[PDB]
Order: sequence, then structure tokens, then C-alpha cells
Amino acid sequence: QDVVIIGAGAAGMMCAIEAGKRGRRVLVIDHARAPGEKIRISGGGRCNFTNIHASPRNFLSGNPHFCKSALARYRPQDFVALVERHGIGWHEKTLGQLFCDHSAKDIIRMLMAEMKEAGVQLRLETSIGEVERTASGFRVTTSAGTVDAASLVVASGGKSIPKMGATGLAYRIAEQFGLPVVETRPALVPLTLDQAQLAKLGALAGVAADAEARFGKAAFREAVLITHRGLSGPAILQISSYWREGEEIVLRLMPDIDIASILKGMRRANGRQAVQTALADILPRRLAQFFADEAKLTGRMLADLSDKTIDALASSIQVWAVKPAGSEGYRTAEVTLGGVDTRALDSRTMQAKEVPGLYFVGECVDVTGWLGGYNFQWAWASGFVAGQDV
Amino acid sequence: QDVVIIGAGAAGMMCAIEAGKRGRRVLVIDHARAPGEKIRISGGGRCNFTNIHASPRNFLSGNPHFCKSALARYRPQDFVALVERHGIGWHEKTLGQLFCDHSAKDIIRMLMAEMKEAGVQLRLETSIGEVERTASGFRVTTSAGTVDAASLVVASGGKSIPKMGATGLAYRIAEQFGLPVVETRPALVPLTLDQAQLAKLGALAGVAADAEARFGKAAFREAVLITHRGLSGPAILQISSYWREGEEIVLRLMPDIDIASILKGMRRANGRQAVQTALADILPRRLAQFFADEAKLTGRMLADLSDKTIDALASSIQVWAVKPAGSEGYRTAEVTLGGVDTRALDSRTMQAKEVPGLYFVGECVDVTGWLGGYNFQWAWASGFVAGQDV
Ligand SMILES: Cc1cc2c(cc1C)N(C[C@H](O)[C@H](O)[C@H](O)COP(=O)(O)OP(=O)(O)OC[C@H]1O[C@@H](n3cnc4c(N)ncnc43)[C@H](O)[C@@H]1O)c1[nH]c(=O)[nH]c(=O)c1N2
Ligand SMILES: Cc1cc2c(cc1C)N(C[C@H](O)[C@H](O)[C@H](O)COP(=O)(O)OP(=O)(O)OC[C@H]1O[C@@H](n3cnc4c(N)ncnc43)[C@H](O)[C@@H]1O)c1[nH]c(=O)[nH]c(=O)c1N2
Repeated sequence: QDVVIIGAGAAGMMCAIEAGKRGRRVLVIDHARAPGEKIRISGGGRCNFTNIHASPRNFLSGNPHFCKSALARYRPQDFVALVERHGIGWHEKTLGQLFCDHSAKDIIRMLMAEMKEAGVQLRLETSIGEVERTASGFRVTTSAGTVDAASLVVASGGKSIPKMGATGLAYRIAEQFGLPVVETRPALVPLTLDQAQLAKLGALAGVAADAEARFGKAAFREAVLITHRGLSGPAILQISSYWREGEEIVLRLMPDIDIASILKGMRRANGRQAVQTALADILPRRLAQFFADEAKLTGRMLADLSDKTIDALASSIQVWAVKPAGSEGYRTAEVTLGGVDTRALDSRTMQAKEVPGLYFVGECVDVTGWLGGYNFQWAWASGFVAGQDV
Repeated sequence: QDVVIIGAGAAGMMCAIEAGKRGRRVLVIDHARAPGEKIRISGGGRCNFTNIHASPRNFLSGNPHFCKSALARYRPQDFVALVERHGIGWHEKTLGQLFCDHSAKDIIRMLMAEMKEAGVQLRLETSIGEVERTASGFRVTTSAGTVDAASLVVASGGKSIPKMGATGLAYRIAEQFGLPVVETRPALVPLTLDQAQLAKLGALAGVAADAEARFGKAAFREAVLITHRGLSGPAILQISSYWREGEEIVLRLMPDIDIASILKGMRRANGRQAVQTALADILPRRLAQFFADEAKLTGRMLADLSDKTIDALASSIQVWAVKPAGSEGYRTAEVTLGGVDTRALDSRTMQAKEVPGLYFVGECVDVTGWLGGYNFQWAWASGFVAGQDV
């Protein structure tokens, strides 16, 4: 072939299309029974396929400017234009998040059809054994035979959800060719609480609060879910990429309001209501009960509360420090932080600086998006950028 | 005198200080028994004395660029520097809002002391009868006698809270000298609901929700209060300056979350809970009961709810259109929108373009700040700018 791509996911199929459209004869190999398994299950089966605000600040990397070039060369609109062209209903939800109306599968079907038109060859349920450099490019050995190619594209994703065929193949190939690998971790993952915290929040399983999840300078406002394993909801998932074991996150419940103010207002205006009943006018019932207990104010009358006491109560709700036991790991993470070091890669090409004809695209790379369509957009953009050069 | 100022409020005393410090002999006249009565009662008696983000976008005007010059010449830091210099404890709350730690009166005492040092003369409980142009400047007639001055500064505020000595004096003087007056209205004011709306929200008096209050392109996220008169809380107050009679505002309750998502999640995860009980895991109890009733789902089991039904329920909570009966008017507004037309005023001076030696500062002018310290900062800046020229 002129081009062999490992992994028929978001980045791989995009690259395929662009290289097939250039008349380049391309072959895509994947160990799965079906292409784009993550696409398929993503955005709750709807696929949050991009985000209108996609830009360098929405990604974590060791070199923050690395993604600048690809992102500008392939924008959310460009992908939207592609979807509309295939009659795929889409809409925005919150925070710039674009979803399909019908199902993630429309997108798979689409990429598929685009590949068929571009002349690319797809081989599924095919495992990779080795890759060797050759005087002429590369040879890859597979459970189905061997292929030679001038260009080889590593588009095999990251470590999240092993059950779906996630592997670290990309990292093994990077190291094999001497490319550094930025240390990887489960990201956009729920966070665990220890048996004691879980006992204390015993009765709050199922509550869902509007909240800021803060770690130092990073803050996200979205739902926080309390479960029997601990903390999830989009705000946890976001901050989970910034947090590290041993550390505290700070939760601001009902972040747009000032609870101390409210409570003093209710104090004059009514006065003779129980504390937990005043809180229940502000928070879901179970949370109200919880915060009134912890503070030892249950059944106490709102008018008997000093200012100092109210401030402390508010503070317990709006500056709530939690120290997570850990993360739930790769069986539950949406994304892998870290990956093939960017410094070793051509920003406008995706090609290994040290190894002509070798390319790394998509999530396997040390560019990691916030939750909200940013990861798919990076997959798109970098697949596209490689597809122009490959 | 060299300079007579009408109104010993925020803008007037600031101007006084700056003109007194220049050796200009100044006199401040006020019909009140005490200076800075609004300062005194402002920020809940604490005084929200500025906002660190103060800038042109935080103000409504007929000429949006008018305030640019003054704001840059006198910044929140400049005022902070002044407070610290007088040993006045201050802190930030939310949204850039600076407050005193002790009381608004510290600030009054301070401005006072600064005036005494600057040599300015203060006359209180003194009413204004007329102002005439003179070959030499101005003559003002007062319940205490007459004064002549080369410069006359109108710093008499707006129409809000008549009980505290608010009057439209500024507007009467503008018109008398042919300066146009941008149409005035109660702003940062609660909004009223009609008897029918008030009956429907009968049982929600006292609830306080995190919410977005939206009118077209304007949106503010803060607390929304439901009372027996209707709607208040900072988010109402903010949007009230943008809204107009006959129109709708849209309320997004729990704006950082997607309730449709949450509810579908709770549907799989639990399933056999009553709708209103699922909502109570998200909203204060009374709101949960309200939204479940309106939608006619009370006691219904969360797993018997179609997607379409959930979407509609969510939408009722997060795209909630309300048509207000009116505003509560000037007895309750924090600020007056509109005022002396800016186009008629020197942006870098506050002087009437058509009338040498006549100046208009502070709230009487057609520059109106969002809630959060922006109005005091405009008072400061414009008082200061005038005080340099006067
Ligand atoms: C549940 C869930 C939900 C979402 C998301 C993830 C998850 C887990 N994501 C993240 C998103 O799925 C992710 O960023 C992309 O799929 C990455 O694109 P890639 O092409 O790089 O890898 P990708 O996952 O797409 O594909 C990698 C491919 O290589 C194959 N492969 C792996 N190892 C192999 C091997 N050893 N040999 C051969 N082939 C191998 C795989 O089977 C697979 O098809 C997301 N992102 C987003 O922007 N919006 C969203 O809504 C979501 N939602
Ligand atoms: C309850 C409340 C709370 C707040 C606020 C307002 C209110 C009502 N504000 C708004 C703020 O008070 C306002 O913007 C300023 O006081 C305006 O500054 P001025 O100097 O222009 O008028 P200002 O109100 O200060 O003073 C005008 C003066 O002229 C005098 N006067 C009026 N008519 C007269 C007449 N006919 N003859 C002689 N004298 C007359 C008055 O007695 C008064 O002292 C606020 N803003 C903010 O930035 N942060 C905040 O926290 C608050 N909080």
C-alpha cells in the first residue's frame, strides 16, 4: 500500500478519507469486529461529535501550542458541513456541545461511505504482530498476513474502556522507535471516596447538584453526582483531568448564588423556620438534611442563628473540600491523559520528526480535550492534517 | 465660591475632594440631614463599593463608549488604595464584588475626613430653589441664601428610593439648559407578577433558585427569589434593566446542568421512584412538587416516562418563559436607567458641551451599571474626572 493505518476510529477513518481522496491507495486495519466502537457508544449513543468553541485552551498538553495548527485547519464547522452533507440531523445542547439527533451510528455509516467512495480498504478482526522499518518504509505483520507501506499511521486510541478493544499499541510503537511518551492516566473519570466518606454521604446517593468543581486554578460548573462509589457528573469528570491522588478538590454547590446572603434574608423575612427547612428552599431535600446535621443545627430556629454560624453553614456548602480516594480507572474513563510526546511530532503534519513516514494521530497523542466534543474534534483535525500529507 | 456641588453623595463628594485638593474653594449643598444616605444603606449596610471588573461593558448607555475615558482614569484599584489608606477592611465576595468588612459608614466617615482635609465646605438640610446663568458663571438660590460660582456641579443622583431624599433635580436642570434627557426608568428592581401568576406560584413563596434570567441576548446567572409580589433576587434585578413591559424573560433553573440528561440517568439507575421524588433530588422540594404537578406527573413512576415526556418536563424547568406584570418602581429600584444625555457632555470632563462651567456627574447621567459595585465605581470615576477640571 501507499499508506497503512492502524485503528479505524475517529482519527483513523478521517485520515483514511483524506488520503483515499488524494488517490493514495490506503488500507485500514483494526482488531475489532466493527469500526468506531467508541463513536457508537459516545454521547450516550447520540455522539457529541464536536464543540463549536474548540480551540487550544480546551486541551491539555505538554506543549499547549501544538494543537493550534490542526485545529485551525479543520474546524467544527468543517465537520458540521460534512454531517449536513449526509443528511444527519444535529443540534446544540449546552456549552457548545453538538450532538446527532438520531444516533452515533449515522456518523459511522457516513465515514464508512466516505471511505468506500475514497477507495480505501478496510480490514477488521485483524490483529497487529509487528512493525519494522524497511529501506522502503514499513512492514507490518498481522494475523492475516503482511503488508508493506511507505507511510504508517498509528491511530489506535488510548487505554480507556479495555472491554471495547482499547489498547496501548500506540505507546509500544512510539517507544520502539525512540519517541518519548508523556505519562498516561485515566481522565474524564469519576472519582472514588473511601469507606468513611462513603458512610458519611450514605444517604445522599442519587442526589445531583449544580456545582463548581475546583482544583487550584481549574474550575468547571456542571452537575455533581453522589453515588455509592463516590463522585461523578460532568463537573467531576472535567476536574478529574486536573486532579491528582492525595489532593483536594473544592466543591461550590449552587455556584451562582451566595447562600450566606439568602439565609440572612430568610432570617429577617420569616425567622421562625427550622434551619433544614430553610435550606430545603435552596438545595435538594437530602442535601439540606445533610448540611443541617453535620453543622448540628437541625430543628434549630433560623432566627436563633448568629451571623458567624450562618457564614460557617454556607461555607460548608460552598467551600466544600473533598479529598478523593482515587479515580475509577480505565474501565470508566472517557479519555487518556498524556500519550506520545508532541515535541517529537510535526505540528502541521502529525509525522514523527525522527522517523519519516510514521504518523501518530488522535487520542494516542499527548493532546487531551475537556469533555464536550473537544476530543472528537481533535481526532477529526489531526486525522485530517495527516491525511493531507500521508 | 469657585465651585458649587449639588448633592453630597458618592459622585459629589469625590468631585469635592479632587477640587478641594487643587486649592479650589468648594461648597457642597444637600437637602438631607446626612451625606451619603445611599452609601450608608448600600450593600446591605456593608457597601458594595466597587467591582474589580469595572469596564465599559458593565454599563448601559445611549453612547456605550462614553464611560471609557473616566473608567480608565479612575479604576477600582484606585479606590481600594484609598480605602486601605484609611484602614478600612475590605474583601471580595462573588463576581468581582468588593465589600467593606465593617460598615458602609466607614466610607462616609472617610469621604467626610478627606473633604475636611481638602478644605471643602458642606451644607446639609439646605434646599435648592433656582439656578441661573450669570455673566460670571452661576447663581444658586437656596433655603439658606444665595451662592455664586464659576462652576456648578450637578451630583443629585436619580429617582430611586424617594423616601431617602431621591429627586429628579438633575433632569430639571438639564432641560432648563437645553440638554436632552434620555428617558428614565426604575432599574435593578424586582418584577411583579399578576394575580393569576401569583396564585399559580402560590406555594413557592420563599424558594430561592440558582437560575439564568434571560432577555434576548442578555443573561445573568444568580439567585431568583419567588415572593408574594413576584420575582426578585440578583438575577431578576440584573435582567430588569434590559426587560420592558409586555415582554417575556426566560428562566433557566439550575443553569449549569442538563436536567433531561439527569432524569434519564435516574430512570435507568433507579427506575421505580416517583417523578416528584426524582426532581427533589435536583431542586428544592417546593419547586419539585410544583413542576411535577403542572406537568401532571405527580406520583407517576420515573420508568413509565417516555423520552418526549422527560424533555418536556426539563424544558418546563429550564426554558421557563415568564411575562412579568410590571416592575416594583422607584420605591424599590436600586438605580435609574437613562438620565442626562451623554452626547451633550464632555467625556473627559463631565462638562456640558453647550454650557461652560456646568457639570453632570454620577447616576443622574445616562450611564447605568449592572448590579455589583459598578454604579459606585462610575460615581467615583466621573466625580473624579470632574474634580480635575472643575
Ligand atoms: C464512553 C465514551 C464517550 C465519549 C468518549 C469516550 C468514551 C469512552 N469520547 C472520547 C472519544 O471516544 C475519543 O476521544 C476518541 O474515540 C478518540 O479518537 P481515536 O481515533 O483516536 O481513537 P479511537 O477510540 O477512536 O479508535 C481507536 C481504534 O484502534 C483500534 N485498536 C485499538 N487497539 C488496537 C490494536 N492493538 N490493533 C488494532 N487496532 C486496535 C480500536 O478498536 C479502535 O477502533 C468522547 N469524545 C468526544 O469528543 N465527545 C464525546 O461525546 C465522547 N464521548
Ligand atoms: C439600596 C441600594 C443599594 C445599593 C445601591 C442603591 C441602592 C438604592 N447602589 C446604587 C448606588 O447607591 C448609586 O448608584 C449611587 O448612590 C449614585 O451615586 P450619586 O453620587 O450619583 O448619587 P447619590 O445617591 O449618591 O447622591 C445624590 C445626592 O443628592 C442629594 N439630593 C437629591 N436631590 C436633592 C435636591 N433636590 N437638592 C439637594 N440635594 C439633593 C441626595 O440627598 C443625595 O445625597 C449600589 N451601587 C453600587 O455600585 N453598589 C451597591 O452595593 C449599591 N447598593
